[PDB]
This record gives sequence, C-alpha cells and structure tokens, in this order.
Amino acid sequence: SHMRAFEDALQKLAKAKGFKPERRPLLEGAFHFITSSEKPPFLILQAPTGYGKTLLSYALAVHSLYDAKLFDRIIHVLPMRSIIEDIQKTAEEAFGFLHLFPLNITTADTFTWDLLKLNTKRRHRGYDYLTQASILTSLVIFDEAHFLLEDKSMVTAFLSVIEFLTSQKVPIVIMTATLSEAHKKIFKKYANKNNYNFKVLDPENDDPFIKRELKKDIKIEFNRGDPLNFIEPGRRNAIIVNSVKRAVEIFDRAKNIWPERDRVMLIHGRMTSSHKRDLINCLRKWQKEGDFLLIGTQAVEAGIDFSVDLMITDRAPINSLIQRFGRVARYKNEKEGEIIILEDAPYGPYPEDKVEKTLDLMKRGQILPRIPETYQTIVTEVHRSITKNVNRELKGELVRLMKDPSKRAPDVLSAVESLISIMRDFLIPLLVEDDMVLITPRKLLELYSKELVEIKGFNKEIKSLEDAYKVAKSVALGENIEIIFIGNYDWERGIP
Ligand SMILES: [Mg+2]
Repeated sequence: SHMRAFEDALQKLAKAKGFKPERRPLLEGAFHFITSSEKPPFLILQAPTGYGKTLLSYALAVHSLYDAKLFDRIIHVLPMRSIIEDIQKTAEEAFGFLHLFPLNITTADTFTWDLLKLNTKRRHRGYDYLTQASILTSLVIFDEAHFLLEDKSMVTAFLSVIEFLTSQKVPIVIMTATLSEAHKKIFKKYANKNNYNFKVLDPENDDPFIKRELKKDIKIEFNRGDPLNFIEPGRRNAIIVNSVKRAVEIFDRAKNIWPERDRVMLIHGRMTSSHKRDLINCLRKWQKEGDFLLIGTQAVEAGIDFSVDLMITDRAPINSLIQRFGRVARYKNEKEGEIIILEDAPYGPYPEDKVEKTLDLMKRGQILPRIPETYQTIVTEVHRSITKNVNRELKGELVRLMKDPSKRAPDVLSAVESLISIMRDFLIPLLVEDDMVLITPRKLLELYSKELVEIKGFNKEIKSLEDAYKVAKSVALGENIEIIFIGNYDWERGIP
C-alpha cells in the first residue's frame, strides 16, 4: 500500500483525541488519490459532519515531511468568522509541528488577501507564511470555507482566488458536508479549464459512519423568543447565535440564571487570541466532566470540536445549520439529542431569502443530521445563483494582477478602487495591551467615536466610514501604523 504518513497521523490523532482507531474508508482513498495523481488533483471530499475529515489534512501534512514533489506544505483554510485556535491546539498537542510549518491554519478572508499580495502580517504571528509564493507551492485545503461565494461582498474576490489558484495548477482539496450542484459546477469548471484530475468522493450507501448515526435519535424543533426559555440544567447546553452583541446579551443574563456560574462560557471572534486559547482549554475539560452552558456565535460552528446534549440555534442557511447540528450527538455512544431552532431570530449577516428557504424546506421534509440523504436536496436548492453578483471585469483584472510578479498591493488596491471598496470586509488588527483582535472597519469607527482607539502614524481622525476604510487601506499596504485599544479589555465579553 505504501502509505505510512496516513498511518502515522491516524495513530497520533487517535491518542491525543483519545478515540480508538476506526476504519474511515473514504479518507485512505482520498489520501491515495492525491498522492499518486498523475495530473494535479482537485478532490471534493463530500462527507457528513463529524466524519473525521480533518484527518486527511493531518495525513497530507506528515507526508510533506517525506516528499514534497507535489506540495511542500498543507495550508488549511477555515471559514472567515471561524475560530482557528482549536485546530491549532490540535496540530500542536498531537503532532508537534518566518518558518516553514508542514501544516498551516489560515482563514478564508486572510487567504484571499494573501493571494492578492496584501499585508496580513499580524494575523500570522515568528510567522508561518507571509508571501503569495508560499501558497502556490503548497496544497490548499478549503475546510467548509468555500461558502465565501455566498457572501455578496466577497464573491468577486474569492472567485478570483479560485480562478488564479487553479491557473497555477495548485493542488486543491475541498471538504464540505454541504455541496450544492451549483458549487460543484464552478469547481469542475476551473478544474476542467486547467486540466486537473477532478473527483468527488462522497460515502457509500453501506458506509459504517452513516449507519452508526442512524441509530441516533436526535429531534429538531422550532420555537420563538428568548433562547433562555429552553435551557435544561443537568445536561450539556449550547446556545449558538447569529451575532456577537446578541451573544453577549444572552451571556450577561445566563451568568445568574444557570445553577453553577462556573459552567457558563461565551465564545466569539471579537476576542484576543489567548482568550480563545484559554476557552478551548476550559471547554475540552468540561467535555469530560459533567454539564455546562456554552454561548457562542457562528465562529464556533466550524473550528471547535464539542458535543452538547441540547442545542438552541438561531435560524440560518442550511450550510451553517448542518454545521451547528453536527455538535449535538457527535461522539460514539451519544444516542439522544435535541435541537430547537428559533424561527423569529434576527438574521444578522445572513441573506434573508436564503434563511427562510431552508426554514420552509426543512419543515416539509423532516431531516435528521449526519445523513446526507435528508438534507442534500435543501442544500442544492438554497445555495445557488452565485454568478448573479460577480463583477466579471474586476475578477478578470484581479487574476491579471495576481499572475504578474511586478504588480504589488498598490496596483491591486487602485485597480479595485476603479471597478470604499470590497475593503469593507478587510479586518484590521486592534492592539489590546499584548494580544490582538481583528475588527471590521465599521467597528473601528464605533470605537473611535467612543474614544477608545488611538492610531499612531496616521493623521485623519476617524469619522465617516470612508475614513475607517482608509485605515484598512493603510494596513493592507503594510504602513507603519498601530491601532491601539485604550480601554480595558473584558476578559469575558471581549471587545464591545
Ligand atoms: Mg473542522
């Protein structure tokens, strides 16, 4: 068979995560398809949530220590909002990995900023990689992060970094429990355009994982109102919600409602990196010892590994709902669970038409999770029509500037400024005393008006969002400015 790097990963992972080895048949075939692969591979691994898909990411990384003919490292891309301190906490404690790491964990927007030759330095803090070329020599795995095509303000950019990435024949693995026919079509398009070896691996009808999960009885319900109406002390409770301000307010009251205040916890992305690390430590500990109440945003749906007896969720598109369902009865001997979707919840970042279409389509065809047969039809029907709002000319220019070595960030920013800009989603580093928090340009203005932000090396006093967008323009150009937080960082609530 001649694949020891896969065995080495399956053993070291099964020890640090304390589970006894299982088969996981698709993963070995997926590993072999990438390594042999006469032509550059474009694998779409479409497996249910909680399958163990991240094992292939660890396997291909160990394989890079022994052979780098196809790729010298594994770049592992998580969705934009997601929290990456969990997988980093596993790539460190299990495998012990400007320095070349065999496995790098970036996020969806940071990835496209790098391919556009923009500055992402403080996000990478030594540093793992800081260069567009370090990406092109690697194998990039999109872990539930291709859903940036669903973000209206991000379609043109991320479509350009898919056209450019395939134009360089970079090996690409796409991991998703939610693969619409519309997405498989765009990926097969650029895979066929650049002579890849396209492939889609989804489990068989006799797959042991899906059989084991059908023995699980987990009901899903609908309701309205305050999510604290449905908490159940004595069980593991999780309330996942569509915005951070909403998550802080639910936690501000769940402090005093839950029987043991010690077992209440808030997690979201507007926190320092070390604070997230501490919460992952406190959360792995509670996973073995009794009950708790976890309150979080979408950030914990992709990156964090936890199982919860009862799940209370805002209404959301089917992609993030399937992700959030995946943390109810996730482990082996967990057979009973409960899900309650709040259909009256605020949308937040999500498009309104999409969240209502999943809510309707779900109610007709009652689904049970981790069984793609039930939710696959809703997936293909909601996540479509991407090409409506693609700037086909700006997309052509971005792929032009990315291909040209003599074009740097000023050429990318000025060309984008002519077709303030997409910059609205370019998060900027807010400096908390020692750590750092990524915030939006809009959030920077709100904090400057409250007189909590001090900007060194920059003159304009920030009002009128266009001014805040200009600070992001400076950070992207790598200018010697520091956006510093003056107030006291709340070690529980994060940044407002
Ligand atoms: Mg994952």
